[PDB]
Amino acid sequence: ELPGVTEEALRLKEAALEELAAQEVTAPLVPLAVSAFLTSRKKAAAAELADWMQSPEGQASSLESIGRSLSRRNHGRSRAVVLAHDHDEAIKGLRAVAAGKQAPNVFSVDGPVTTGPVWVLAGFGAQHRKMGKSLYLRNEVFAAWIEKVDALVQDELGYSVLELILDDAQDYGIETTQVTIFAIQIALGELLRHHGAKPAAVIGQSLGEAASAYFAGGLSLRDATRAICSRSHLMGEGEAMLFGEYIRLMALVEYSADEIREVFSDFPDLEVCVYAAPTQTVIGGPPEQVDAILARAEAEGKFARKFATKGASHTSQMDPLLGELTAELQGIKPTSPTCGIFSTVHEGRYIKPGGEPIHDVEYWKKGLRHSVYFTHGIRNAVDSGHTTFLELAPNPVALMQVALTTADAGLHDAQLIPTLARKQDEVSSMVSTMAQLYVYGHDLDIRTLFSRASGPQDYANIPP
Amino acid sequence: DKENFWGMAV
Ligand SMILES: *C(=O)CCCCCCCCCCCCCCC
Repeated sequence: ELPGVTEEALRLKEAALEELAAQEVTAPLVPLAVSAFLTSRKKAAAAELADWMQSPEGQASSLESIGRSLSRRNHGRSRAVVLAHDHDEAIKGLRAVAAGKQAPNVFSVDGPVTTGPVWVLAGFGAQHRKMGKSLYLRNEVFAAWIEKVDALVQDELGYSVLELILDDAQDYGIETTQVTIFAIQIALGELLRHHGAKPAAVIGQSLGEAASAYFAGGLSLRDATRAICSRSHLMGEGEAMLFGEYIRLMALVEYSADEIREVFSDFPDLEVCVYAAPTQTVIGGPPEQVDAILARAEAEGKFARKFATKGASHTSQMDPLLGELTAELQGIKPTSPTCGIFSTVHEGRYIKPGGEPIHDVEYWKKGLRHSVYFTHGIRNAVDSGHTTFLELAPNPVALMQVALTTADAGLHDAQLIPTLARKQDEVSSMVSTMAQLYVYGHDLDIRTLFSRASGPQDYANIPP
Repeated sequence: DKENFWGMAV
């Protein structure tokens, strides 16, 4: 069996709840689904619902009850959702649906998207101090999955990730950034699955690869936790011992793989960490050469930025860790994927549902050591009909890279769906995420966005 | 890119 929740986590939980229970209540974000076989019929339903919502009877009915009723309707070809906090938002929203006009809190589409979603598991550079905390405190399903990863990581590494999440005083490091994002990635995916969602395919990026292997059915939750724990601690301990001449930095710079081929001939020890976008690459190596490429970008008008690490993931530097990584991962049982995988480790190539297991000890070693072919994997997805990309992350930084690839590939209207972001209400964010998934017609039981009704007052007399 | 209060890459 597994360690329980630590007494300290409980202590921090009690105090967090104390704090939460004392903030001014913010009105919840409610999704309003409006659906029909034809778009014209959808637009008239929209207009009807709006009219009724303007009437005293409609004005007396809670947004939540309107939503629950709307959610129980039959959901057809042409869909819309209005995301609202209050009646006025709601009406303004529904008018736009009716008028075929655009709005930030509105999504409206003529029919389903024809291919399933790609779940993007990245993480690199997305951490922030409070990530996952608010959703942990407010969502029992999410909480449950966090606590399961917390239990398994306590077992693996001897500390509590949940403590970090709950404690505003702690920030994240090389090691704890990785396992905590991972917990959050696992819990988000399973929250989503709880509401009916499923990935058609996954794509990993750097530290996200362990989560993607779990959601692809490539490894058990325990074995995926091993992969992330083995690597993050080795990496943190290695990077902590680095000073002066051994230090290797990481930076994002606005050069393509092709520009980098030429540019690198001035910088013999630079390596490519992540091909992020067609025009963006994360490079790594000696500070003086990293500093030099940065200043050459600056002088050419190109963007660049350093990552906070004394160590360069995805290079030859990582060679001393591989011995121990190998040994720590003995026993992991790679399994046949239950969904498609764009493997950024394996150069962006696609592995089929039912295919051969890829997630063996050497995959983890290859992934840590070598370049991450993210953009190539994304292009491969797009070229095969995928248009929905949903990022499971505390902050949707990879999705922005995804966007650059889709556009470059000519897909100017992809479905780019974030989850959590810093400075956005986390409960709201997930409602929004599941509403988007509904609209585009991917798997998602919208009824589950509402608690089972306790009485007639939990429904609304919306027009037929 | 500014991903806004509703999950939209603006
Ligand atoms: C994707 O793997 C990287 C995400 C993790 C963020 C922190 C950066 C990792 C760099 C660690 C390398 C140091 C090891 C040095 C061994 C001698």
